Amino acid sequence: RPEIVGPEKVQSPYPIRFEGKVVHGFGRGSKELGIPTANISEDAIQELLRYRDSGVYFGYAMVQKRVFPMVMSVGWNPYYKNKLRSAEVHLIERQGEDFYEEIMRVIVLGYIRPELNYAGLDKLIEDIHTDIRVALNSMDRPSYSSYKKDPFFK
Ligand SMILES: Nc1ncnc2c1ncn2[C@@H]1O[C@H](COP(=O)(O)OP(=O)(O)O)[C@@H](O)[C@H]1O
Repeated sequence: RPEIVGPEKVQSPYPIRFEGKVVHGFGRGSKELGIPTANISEDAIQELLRYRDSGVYFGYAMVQKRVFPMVMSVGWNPYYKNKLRSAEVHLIERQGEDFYEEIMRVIVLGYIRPELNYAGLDKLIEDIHTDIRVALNSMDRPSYSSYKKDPFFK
């Protein structure tokens, strides 16, 4: 796996901008597993991500008026046969209280990788850490970092 992904400059279809409310998941205490992920309300991503690749994306996101680099996993709801998109976001290097029922604004800037067949907790944790390291490296580039001041965040 490379330590950086995507073109030097943001390229279509990015940036993809959207907002959704942070709601609970199913019970996977990610927060305690040291890798807290915020589930986005399903109503906000159904049509928008329906034809986008499942996997891990990166970009910026804002909640409680603060902006953070982030990674986002996009998959399908396993509880229903009717294809239902799901998206969960992890704000990178954030310190603060929880933000359930809060509106998060997201700006997707690039794709990291497709979803891997679940191979256990340890592996999942490793992949997330690598994803974070790659996200930060990828947004170190000017064309990307400038979106941290995008009007959508104003
Ligand atoms: N950096 C962060 N990124 C994403 N969510 C965070 C972050 N820090 C705190 N949280 C909180 O962690 C929650 C998810 O963890 P958790 O409370 O254990 O619920 P779950 O069991 O569904 O994972 C989010 O809904 C959010 O309010």
